[PDB]
Amino acid sequence: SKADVERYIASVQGSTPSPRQKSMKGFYFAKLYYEAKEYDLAKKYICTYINVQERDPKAHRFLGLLYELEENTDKAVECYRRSVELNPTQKDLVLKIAELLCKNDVTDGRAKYWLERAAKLFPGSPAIYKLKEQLLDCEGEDGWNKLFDLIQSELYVRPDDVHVNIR
Amino acid sequence: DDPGEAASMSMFSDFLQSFLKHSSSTVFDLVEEYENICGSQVNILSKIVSRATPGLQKFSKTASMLWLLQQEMVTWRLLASLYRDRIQS
Amino acid sequence: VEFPYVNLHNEVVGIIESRARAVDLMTHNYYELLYAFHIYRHNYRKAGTVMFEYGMRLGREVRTLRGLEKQGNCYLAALNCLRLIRPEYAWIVQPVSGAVYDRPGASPKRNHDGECTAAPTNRQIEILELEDLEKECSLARIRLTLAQHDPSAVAVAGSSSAEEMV
Amino acid sequence: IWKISCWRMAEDELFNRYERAIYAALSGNLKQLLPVCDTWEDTVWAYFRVMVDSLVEQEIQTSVATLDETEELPREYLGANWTLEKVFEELQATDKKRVLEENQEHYHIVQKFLIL
Amino acid sequence: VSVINTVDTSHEDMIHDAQMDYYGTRLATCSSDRSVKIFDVRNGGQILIADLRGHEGPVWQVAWAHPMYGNILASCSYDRKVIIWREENGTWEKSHEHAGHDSSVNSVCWAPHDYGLILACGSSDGAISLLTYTGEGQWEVKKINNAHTIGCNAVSWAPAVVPGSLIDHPSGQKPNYIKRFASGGCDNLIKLWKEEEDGQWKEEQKLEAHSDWVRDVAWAPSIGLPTSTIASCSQDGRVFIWTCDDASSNTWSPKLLHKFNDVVWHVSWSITANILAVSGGDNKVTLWKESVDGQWVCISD
Amino acid sequence: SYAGQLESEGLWEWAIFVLLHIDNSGIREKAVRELLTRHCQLLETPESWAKETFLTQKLRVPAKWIHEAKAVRAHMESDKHLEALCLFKAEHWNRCHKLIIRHLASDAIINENYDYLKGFLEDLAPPERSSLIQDWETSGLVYLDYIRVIEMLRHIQQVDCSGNDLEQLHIKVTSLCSRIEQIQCYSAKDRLAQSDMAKRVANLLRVVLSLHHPPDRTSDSTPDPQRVPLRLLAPHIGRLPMPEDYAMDELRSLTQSYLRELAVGSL
Repeated sequence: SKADVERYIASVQGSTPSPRQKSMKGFYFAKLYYEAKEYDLAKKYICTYINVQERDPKAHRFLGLLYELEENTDKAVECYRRSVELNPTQKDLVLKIAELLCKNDVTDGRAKYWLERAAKLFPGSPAIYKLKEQLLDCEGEDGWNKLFDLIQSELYVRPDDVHVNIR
Repeated sequence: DDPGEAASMSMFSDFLQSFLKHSSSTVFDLVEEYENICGSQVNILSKIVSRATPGLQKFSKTASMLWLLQQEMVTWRLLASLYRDRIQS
Repeated sequence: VEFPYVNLHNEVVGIIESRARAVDLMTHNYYELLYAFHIYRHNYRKAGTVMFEYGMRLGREVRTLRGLEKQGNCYLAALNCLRLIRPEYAWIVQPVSGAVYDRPGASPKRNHDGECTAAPTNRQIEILELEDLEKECSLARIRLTLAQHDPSAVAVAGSSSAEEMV
Repeated sequence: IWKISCWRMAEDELFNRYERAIYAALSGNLKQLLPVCDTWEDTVWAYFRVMVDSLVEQEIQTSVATLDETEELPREYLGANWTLEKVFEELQATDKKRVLEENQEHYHIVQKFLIL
Repeated sequence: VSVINTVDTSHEDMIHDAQMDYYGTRLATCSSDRSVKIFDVRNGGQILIADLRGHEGPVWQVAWAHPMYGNILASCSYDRKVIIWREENGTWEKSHEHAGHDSSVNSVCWAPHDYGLILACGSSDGAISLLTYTGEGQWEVKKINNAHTIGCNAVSWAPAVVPGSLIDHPSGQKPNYIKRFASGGCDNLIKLWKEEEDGQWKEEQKLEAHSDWVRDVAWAPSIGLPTSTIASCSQDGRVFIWTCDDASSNTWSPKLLHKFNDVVWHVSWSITANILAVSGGDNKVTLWKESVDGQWVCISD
Repeated sequence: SYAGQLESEGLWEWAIFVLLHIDNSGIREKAVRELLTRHCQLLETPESWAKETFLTQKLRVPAKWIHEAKAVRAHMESDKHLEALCLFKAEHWNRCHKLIIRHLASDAIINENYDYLKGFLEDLAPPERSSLIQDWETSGLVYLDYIRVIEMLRHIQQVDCSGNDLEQLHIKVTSLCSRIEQIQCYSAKDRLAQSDMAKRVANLLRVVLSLHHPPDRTSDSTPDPQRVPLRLLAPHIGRLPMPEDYAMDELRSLTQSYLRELAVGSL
């Protein structure tokens, strides 16, 4: 519970002298508050680690997941974006940035740009098909032409189970 | 004419008699016996190459057959570990 | 000195450095004002770079006894402003001793057709580490030790090399 | 602190290449280990031995909350991304011509694909 | 024969050696005046590069390293020293000094570059030293004590491709470079030497045909030739050629080339191995050629 | 003997033609490489070029060994541009890259000679080549992304470019701050190049953000770089390797926009 995490973090900050060493434990303090659903105490302990380890892609990704669990779309995206800047191997996180942008604004040139970046890391992916479809339905008559060529060219990579043949 | 090229000619029937001893429920025992067959022939070929006078051109195939079956032996060893882990997991 | 340059530290240094590089070294103490300015701001590496340019200019323009005495004591001020720095950063940076500071207000050089013939100024750069200020301090002191024995050598020594000096 | 000391024993040119490699193979210093690995098998081993040691350090430094420790293990080794495919591209970027010729023979090719 | 140029070396005293660099662009000479002198000699011009002083006795041989390691020279002296010298940025300084000998060091010779940067040195105590560059200025030394009785006079390396010694190697392994060298001495012996699998050095073969002190010995470069060949000279005025016709037999045969009226001091192979130069004690050089009959003919009388 | 007769009167390319009739491969390779290692000049003269084209285009001599020889010659004649080049005429990019990053990059940045440094870096950048270059992403790519960020602003300062391209510019600047952070600076110059690259990037970030925060359509004024939210500047400027007087006027520019965030928060 909260009070067990608080009792552990009190004795573990007692067994720490200097402020920067307390900040260096902040990542683990933040995980324990998240495992109690204390999301602001998690945010508050990960930010007090990040302000002492500015470059850890895991801490930025954990702050992004805490903003996703506070429905704060572009703050989840900014912390995920910063985690991709600090470790570009995260193809999954390039896709998760497209996933949270197309769920915020369909007109956003960043949504379309991060989908571009996700497709160029995962071709032949039905999750990337539907993230294109959700933009192209909103591009109107100019959308419909691109949607026909998409449907043909990605069915040519996977014949679909139902949806794309009906569409 | 090389001795090595004459000495490894059983293994085409020895691997068959080892396959006809096992099943998919003893499919690692099969590869551990394949390492014992290749390691036995590596032992035989080493115990010929270690007895060749240096520079006798004929033993070129004996040395290539030794290294080929030594790399085969350790490739059966590799298979016997990684495909056991991947099935247990 | 004490705090009159909020937003403005980039201008005050450029104003004093351009004024210093235009004027006579024996008429206005601008290099010592700029040294004191950088020292008050704990910018010991800029203070030492300014004092080393001053000692280099003094031997190359000002062939007098007091010009050799300021060369030695300004090289000393530069050297001790490197001894106050970690060996990670304890070095000075200069154009090579033959590259041209074309002095402020000089008309740019031309062809006979009247173009500004700005040749590509390849910045070949002298780097001097802590030993090299011990070396030119030792030689400036010895230019002065010769001047404090032979008053005629003063007309030469201020920009002499080590083997000339031997 | 012992690995930080063993890494420091790997990087002064006054230590023997083999003593630098001994302490490197126990402290993650691939960069001082590859200077002794003079077969294909030694070169695959150098990558895999340090990949395990680096991933072990990443799980330990995520799970074991130490105190008072004021020195780092090098960010070239703590910040190391690893994959199996990557190791078998780095084994084709090497200058060691022997490894580039052995990484074209039939069983060494099978060994790459069975590991993948 | 035709002269290209005539160097005045400014040496005040007897020259003991004169060796060019691998390209024939520079010359090194050494003397009883304790100096080694380096010259540019390009196109029949001549210029002093250095007067290298820093031996304390007469200098008895010089040797250039292979240019794969950069501009490096070795020299050996009466004072028991071997000095290694290097050009960096265009100035020459001492890059090593080895005093580990119990008398005068009479000869020096570099290994083939294929073995690494290794020097061999022969001494008047009877020993030989080997100096291996380990990296970033350091040198391993190995000392073969008592390598000759009475004293060691000359050292010369075997070329890194021993003829025939490749036929059993399947396509894609490295050559196992069997490091060897020859040495002559005041025991009347030539001896062949090899590195074994522990890195220790061993007397592989003896060669016995001179009736007096062996002055010098030189191994032939294995360019085009399928045999292994050595020349050696003596205090009884002989020169012997030695062939080894099968590298698996290790069996050497002595062929008398000539017998002069006085001492022979030095033997020097052409870079194409097809010609031998021979330094006679009447101050002369003679030049010698192998025929298609395998007979040795003079080309300077 | 005939190959030596051909070397002696200077027909060394025909000494190779004779030595190429050696049936023994191990002697044939050594004899040809050893002879090439003497005769290949650093001056790629009409006569050297005629012999090199004869050897490669008639005799099929592998050109690797002509430049192996020119590299052993470039070691003896000390030219480390022709050594690095002739060792790349043997193989790999890395020798040009690790020369550039130590001996050209820092002076070229200090001279604002970006368009020259780019002329090397975009020939090294292609994925056929950069995938073979050690330490590329923390060195050559950092200098090159800095130049291409300056080029894309040099262009947006001249044309009606879109929000999609300013999104790209902000992403390219944000990708660069925590990478100037990571440059292998060796010399007295490299630390200066890195820190005015950082000073330039801190102020590129301001101009890029005031184009993301233009004013409402009631005054036809130019877009203020001091109106930029502190909330988007400080998390990226707090990684830039800048001297303490450069960081002081940056911190004063950040208190200036913070005071505008407070005054336009009391109305």
